[PDB]
Amino acid sequence: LPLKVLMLGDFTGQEDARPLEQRAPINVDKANFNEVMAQQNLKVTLTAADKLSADPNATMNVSLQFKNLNDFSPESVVNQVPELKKLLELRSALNALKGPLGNLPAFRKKLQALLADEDGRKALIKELGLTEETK
Amino acid sequence: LPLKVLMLGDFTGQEDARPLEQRAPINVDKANFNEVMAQQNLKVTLTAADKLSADPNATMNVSLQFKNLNDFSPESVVNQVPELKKLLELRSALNALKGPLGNLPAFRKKLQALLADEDGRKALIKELGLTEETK
Amino acid sequence: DKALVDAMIAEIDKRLSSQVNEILHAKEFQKLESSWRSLKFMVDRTDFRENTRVEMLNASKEDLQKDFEDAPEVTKSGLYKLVYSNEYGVFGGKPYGIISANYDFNVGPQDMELLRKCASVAAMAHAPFIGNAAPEVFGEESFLKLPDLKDLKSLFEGPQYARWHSFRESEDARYVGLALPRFLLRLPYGEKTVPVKAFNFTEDVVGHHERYLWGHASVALTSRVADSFAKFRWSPNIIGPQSGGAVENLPLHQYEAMGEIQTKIPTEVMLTERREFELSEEGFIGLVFRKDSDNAAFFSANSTQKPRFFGNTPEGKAAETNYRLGTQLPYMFIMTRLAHYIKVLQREQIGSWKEKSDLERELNHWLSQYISDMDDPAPAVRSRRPLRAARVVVEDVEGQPGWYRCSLQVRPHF
Amino acid sequence: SLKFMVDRTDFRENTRVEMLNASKEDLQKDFEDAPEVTKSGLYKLVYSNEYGVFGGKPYGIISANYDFNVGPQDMELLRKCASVAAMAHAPFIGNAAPE
Amino acid sequence: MTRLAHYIKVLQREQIGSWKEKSDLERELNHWLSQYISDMDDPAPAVRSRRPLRAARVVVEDVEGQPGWYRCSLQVRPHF
Amino acid sequence: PNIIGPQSGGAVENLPLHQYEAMGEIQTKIPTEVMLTERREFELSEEGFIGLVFRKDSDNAAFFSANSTQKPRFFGNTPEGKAAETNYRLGTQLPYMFI
Repeated sequence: LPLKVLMLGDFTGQEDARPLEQRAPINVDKANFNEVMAQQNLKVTLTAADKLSADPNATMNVSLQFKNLNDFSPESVVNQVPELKKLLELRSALNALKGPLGNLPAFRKKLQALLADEDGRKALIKELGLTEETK
Repeated sequence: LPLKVLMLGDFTGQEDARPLEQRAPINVDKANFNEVMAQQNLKVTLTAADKLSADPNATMNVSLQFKNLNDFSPESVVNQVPELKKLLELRSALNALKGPLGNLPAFRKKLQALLADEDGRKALIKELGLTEETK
Repeated sequence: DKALVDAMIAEIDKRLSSQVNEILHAKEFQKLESSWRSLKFMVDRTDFRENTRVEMLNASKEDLQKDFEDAPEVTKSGLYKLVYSNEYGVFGGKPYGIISANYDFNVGPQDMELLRKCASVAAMAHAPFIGNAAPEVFGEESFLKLPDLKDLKSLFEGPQYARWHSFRESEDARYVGLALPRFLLRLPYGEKTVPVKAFNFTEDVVGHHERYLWGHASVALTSRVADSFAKFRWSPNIIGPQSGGAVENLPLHQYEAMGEIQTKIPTEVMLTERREFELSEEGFIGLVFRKDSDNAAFFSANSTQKPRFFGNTPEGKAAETNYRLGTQLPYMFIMTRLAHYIKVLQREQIGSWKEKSDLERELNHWLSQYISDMDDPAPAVRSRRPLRAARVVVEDVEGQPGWYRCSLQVRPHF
Repeated sequence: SLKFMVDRTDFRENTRVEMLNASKEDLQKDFEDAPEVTKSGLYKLVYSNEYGVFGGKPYGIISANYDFNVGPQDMELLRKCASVAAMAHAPFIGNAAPE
Repeated sequence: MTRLAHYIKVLQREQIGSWKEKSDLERELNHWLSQYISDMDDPAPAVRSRRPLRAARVVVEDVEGQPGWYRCSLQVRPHF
Repeated sequence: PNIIGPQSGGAVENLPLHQYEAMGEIQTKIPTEVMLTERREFELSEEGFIGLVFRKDSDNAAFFSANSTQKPRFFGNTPEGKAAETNYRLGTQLPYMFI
């Protein structure tokens, strides 16, 4: 007789309307754990304080999606939150410019591309443009 | 002594003129159930709301026939109702055209064939022709 | 360009499915379909190699009433002709085990009278009549309103149920058995769960659960009887999740709820233990749904007959015990099998040189064949031998040589 | 935490693990909705589909990723879990909250 | 205790139907329980791990009143 | 039974070829009158014909199927009805008729 354990818990961000025994259990092992995550489909709709400005009434709502544990890393978190992903693209642009990897015309074009995102706030856009060296 | 059960019920769409003491019972088993259906001969003459147009006074009368349980599937239902079977043929024609399986002359000929059915309504014919791409 | 043609296919399939829903949700179509499909669901769950047989008799309730009222007496009705006369009362024939009627019953006088006739026939042939009850019997639009009923026992006190109340007191009520909620027979059509050929049909069940293909639970009960007989040649093991009253493999249907996704209960409602107990007190056979499974169970199979109360003395309590035993179908079935065997086997003995004591000895030796009077019992092995004790007494019909009066009393396992 | 558990076991040694998504509130909802524990869904998938099934296999133990307080709801949930664990011969393991 | 209960359920299900008298139950159950018993002189420390029991006693009676099933009592003394 | 495939044994190899001038180029007379496409061969098979298809620019042809003239019968789409359909089609196929 094998040793079978039943892990019961809130593995999702919301309850299912499915009758408790209507829903089925999932067999998990080292050769398919990530696949189990992807098939389970993880999603988090949540609001945190918006610390990209200086307004206590500013809040940021995010909708993160998870298929594997590495989707919990800050790189994925930034990839899934445009208010931060645009700032990471701006970071790459500034490092490329400061390292002399690209010329000023390319820098300007890419900057316009980054700031064009309609989901960004004008305040955030101004804070990003304030980081560009005058030259 | 075997265990014999008598299933009494309205297995047909209408009552029989034969008296109850005259009508006979039918022995049923796994090796002849479908044959029992075919020999019993199922028929349904019924009217449902005609939702192929936008007229509340439009009604559709159908005469379905059953010889086996699979005659209850929507494929058979469509096969036995020309107002829907013509629409399924039109579906096949449009999918064939959109997948490039046939040329425009063949498409036109088959379309004429489908719409020629005298039992169809002109409104239905117009709704079907409205689905043909202009080209 | 092809994207527009695909949009055309989407709209075309949308309209076509709009009409197909009208066909598949038509009450007449669903009547025929559910009749045949429930029939097959019963037949394919039996085992014809175990001496199990099933016959089909096309008859509507209205015509049953027509025949029973047209005939001057039940012994001359056609149904009685083909149930008793051509079977139990025919030398060389065979008796009908049970009668399954695919009907829903209300409190209406016509339905009550039909139940009376069926009880009479079932009593004469020693075969129970099993059917279903309609939701309006409880004064509700549909079984989905059962949890709102505060007190069925008080509900049944209204004058609307006078005839049913008397029916429960008739001594023929022991041969009547009615089931409660229906049960799903088909999962709604869907491109993934239940696809069809060619046409991309996605069945759209609206707010009205009547769009679902409900089926009469009487067939499920019949499957229970069939399994018990296939294993043991007797029909007592049909009232437990482990005893053999469990219905396994019910259809499921997950669909979106208020942002979650929930499963349509295979029965209209999820009956709680207290509600099931109330229905059992009201003489109903409620198929309860195993909270989230595809499994249901019949906790008990009480007949329509209401038990009688006696004075609280030793003899009075004994009388109560016997009467309730009579009120239970799980023992009524043993009695019925015994009656069939007695008729058949005694017919073959007619003409032999039998004195009264000869009847006593032979009948004792025969009854012992189904008796398990041991020490500690193969649980569910007294299934094949349902009796624990039995007593037989034989007297003479005075003034009629060759005729005898026989009394057979049995104590079966509890 | 789930992976930290799984990757420290050895599935070649006849060790098995199943995941059941359920919140404590819904556990209470099912246990209170059912008329008896023998008809609860959890009991269905723990005892009925396993220990009480010919040809099946019994659940070794149940690990609940929950924190418990002295609250009456938590106490009642613990009572139901004790009943099920006793019926199936399998312990129920969880954690306690600081409060 | 729990592992023992699982093994008992499973293995007894397979024996249902066999010609078993009470003493037959006693003998077979004793021989089976011995499989997990380590009753020697000084145990391979953490080897009575695989054999957690030191002693065990089994008694089988008949439930009277209809015949073929029994009442079994199993008591175990495991290593401390 | 092995006579209905390019690898199963329904392939006809070593067909005659004949290169001759076309519109200024040079093309080969197809060993069969026409170069049957998969859809046309399928239609002929539905019509109970045994079409020997030419392998595009081969000296090789193939018999993809050997259906008899008999047309298959349709039954109700139940378990038993589909079983009946399967048996009947088996009868309609020469590769099993030979057995």
